[PDB]
Amino acid sequence: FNGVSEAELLTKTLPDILTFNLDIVIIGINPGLMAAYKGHHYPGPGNHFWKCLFMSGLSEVQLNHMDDHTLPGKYGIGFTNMVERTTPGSKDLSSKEFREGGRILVQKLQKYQPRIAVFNGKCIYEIFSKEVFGVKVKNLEFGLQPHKIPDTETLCYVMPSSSARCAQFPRAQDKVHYYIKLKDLRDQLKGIE
DNA sequence: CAGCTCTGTACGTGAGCGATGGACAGCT
DNA sequence: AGCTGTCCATCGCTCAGTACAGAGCTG
Repeated sequence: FNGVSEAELLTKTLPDILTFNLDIVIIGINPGLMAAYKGHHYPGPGNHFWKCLFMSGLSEVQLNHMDDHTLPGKYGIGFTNMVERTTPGSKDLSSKEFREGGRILVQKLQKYQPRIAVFNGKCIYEIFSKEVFGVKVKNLEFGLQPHKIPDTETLCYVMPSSSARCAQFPRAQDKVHYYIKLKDLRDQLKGIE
C-alpha cells in the first residue's frame, strides 16, 4: 500500500458523504483497506460498485472512487457504512459492532431521510432488519423490502455486495440487474413526486 | 422428531502483483 | 557475432460475501 502498513490503515476511517434531499444512500458493510487508504468510497480495483453504477445508467459515464463527493449534487447519491471501523473483511466484525452500527445508521437515515436506503450487502440488511424492525427474515430476498425506516418515508432496498469476494454473483454483470431496478424505483418515486 | 440458531466451509471472476523469459538495442 | 542490460508480454498466483450443510440446542 505504497509503504503504508496494514496496521496504520486499520486505524483510519472513511468520512460519510451525506446531505439532505438525496434520492439514494449507498450503505456499505464497513471500509476495506483500500477505502481507508484513499479516503474514498469503493476504490477496490475489483469492487463492482462504480462499474455497476455506469452499466445500469445511474451514472452516464464511468466514474471512480475520486468522484464520490460529486455524487450528492450531480446524481442524488450519498454514502455511509453499517460499521465505521476499518478491517480487511466483513468477517472481522463482531455482532455487537454491527448492532452498534445499525443503531447509529438508523439515526443517520432518520436525520437525512433519503428517498431510498440502499443496503450494499445482504448480511448487513439481515442484521438491520432484526435490530430495527424486530423481523428475522426466513427467506430474505434482494430488492425492495416491506419496512420503511421508522418515522420516515425512506424505503429499504437490498443488493448483493459490490465486493468481488462474493462467488454467487461473480461479475459486475451479475449484479447490474439490482442497480437497474434501483434506478427504476428512483425514477418511479421521482415521478410519483 | 422437527425446527431453530450458530459456526465452518466452499465457492466464480478478473484485477493486479512479482517472477520469468524473450525481444531488442547498444556497444565492442 | 558476442555480450549485456532494459523493457515488456505473459504467466501463475492472490484476493476482494453468501449460501448452506450440519452440529448443538430446544420446543
